[PDB]
This record gives sequence, structure tokens and C-alpha cells, in this order.
Amino acid sequence: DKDEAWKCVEQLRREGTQIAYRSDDWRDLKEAWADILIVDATDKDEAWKQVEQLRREGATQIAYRSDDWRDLKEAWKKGADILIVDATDKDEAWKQVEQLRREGATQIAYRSDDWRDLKEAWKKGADILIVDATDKDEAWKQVEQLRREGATQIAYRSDDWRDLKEAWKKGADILICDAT
Repeated sequence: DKDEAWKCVEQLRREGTQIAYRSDDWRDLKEAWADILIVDATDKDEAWKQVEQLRREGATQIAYRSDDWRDLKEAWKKGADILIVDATDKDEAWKQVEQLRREGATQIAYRSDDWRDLKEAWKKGADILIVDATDKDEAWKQVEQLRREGATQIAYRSDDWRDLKEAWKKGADILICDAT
């Protein structure tokens, strides 16, 4: 389970940029404090409690993920620096980015499996573009496209360290170890 996730951080550290761990427990995120800690959306009462708990602990790059910008704005208020708009509906996603940008959100991230949706999010204000690899093999191609477009903070989400390493080589600067 989380032990597979852990073996890969091991390999990514060994291989040398920024590592992020997605996690539901806040201790695990701490034990892992991994440079970017992604508090996972599950009982917003507990999530906001982990952002808060991490902020007090001095954790420096706190991220929160949601499909709802209102939840992201709340997380931001409570100490999250990085606000991950989770796109599965394409157009309603770009709205979350747009709304957050209006609210003055500093580090908006956008999760998608399609580099063109990522490119568009980028234009609308997403500074962190997360390429979601679950058809793992191919997904570096998206990193490459975004690199070419001039995106400067490309993230790659994968449960496999070899794939993370390849993404990194194709220009991903944030490697998200996501083994649920």
C-alpha cells in the first residue's frame, strides 16, 4: 500500500528535484516531510485540520486538492500554498482556475491527463501543471509538449519510479508519488 509509495521516493531521492507525496494521514505526510505535501480531500474538516497542523509544524509547501475552488480558497486561507484544481470535467475545471485567480491565489495547480487542457489552464493562470500518468508508459510525451510551450513548473503523477524518472528527464520538475 503506502509501502510501495515509499520505495519510490527512495529511488527518486537517489536519482537526485522536487518530490511530492499525496496522503490522507498527516503524520505520514510529516514522516515523509518529500518536499511537497499534498493533504488529500476527505472530510474537509480533517483536511483543513491537516493543512493547519502542517502549517504549525512549519511544513513549507502545503498542497490541497479539490474539484471545487471554494474548497481550495478555504485551504489557501488555512495555510495551503499550492491549490490543485482537479480536472475530470474539462470546462468546469478551467472555471476553478479562473475563480482562484480572481481571488488572487498564488500557486494554482491543475491536474489533467491531456496536455492541451493543461496548456489552457496554464494560460488561464495555473502555474503548476500536473501530468497525470495512469496509462503510465506514454505520459512523458505530455511533459515534453508542455516543456516546449514554455511551462516552467511541470509535475508528473505516477505510481512508478521509473516513469517518474523519465518524466523528470523530459522536463518535469515536480514528481508526485501516487501509489494508492
